[PDB]
Amino acid sequence: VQRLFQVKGRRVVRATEVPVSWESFNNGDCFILDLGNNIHQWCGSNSNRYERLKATQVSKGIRDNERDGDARVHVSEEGTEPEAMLQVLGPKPALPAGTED
Amino acid sequence: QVQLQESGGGLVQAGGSLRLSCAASGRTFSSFVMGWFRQAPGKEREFVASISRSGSVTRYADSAKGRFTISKDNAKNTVSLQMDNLNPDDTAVYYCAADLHRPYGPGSQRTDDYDTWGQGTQVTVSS
Ligand SMILES: [Ca+2]
Repeated sequence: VQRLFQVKGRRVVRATEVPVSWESFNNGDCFILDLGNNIHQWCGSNSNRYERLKATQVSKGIRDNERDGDARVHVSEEGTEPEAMLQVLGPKPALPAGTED
Repeated sequence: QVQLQESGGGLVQAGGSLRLSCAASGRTFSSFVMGWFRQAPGKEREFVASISRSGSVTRYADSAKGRFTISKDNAKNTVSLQMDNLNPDDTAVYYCAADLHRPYGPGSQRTDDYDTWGQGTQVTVSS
């Protein structure tokens, strides 16, 4: 039960599902690692305001609507990942940049 | 598979002290929130103290403020609980716990926020 979604954009933001792996990550967007009863909101350092606001909405949906409330949403920042994220993805590499939005 | 193991419980007299420790084993990549719970005979599982990933912000149950001091050692990957001025209402099995999902702040007072636990240690304060 693992999914990853990329949250990329500006004023129109898209949440697209992606491989569960560090390779999918970049330092400029937000990602949502669905871990069942725990949901990880991870935003790159160079994330924009919009992505982080939509990222929060995407998280809400999984908990409220796919996990019927039974889920905690943990917000973290590039370089300060929860031990549980590193357990799943292995140790984080120097992440590549994000593209234009 | 991070594991937890408690040590250092034992017997103590009403007024005495005791120090509990929890060693985290298995592969880890970073620091994490840890906490102490206890369970008395009859009674159910209750919070005692929890600490943030860095050891910087702590929280204490009502029974616990003043007498207990929680600290963390991140290279050792342990957690400690110093228990001063013990009375027999403190007699219980004391459990180590970890919240690997929390990225900042101490742990909460609920057990369901803790995902990793040890098998406990016995603490007996007799009057
Ligand atoms: Ca972006």
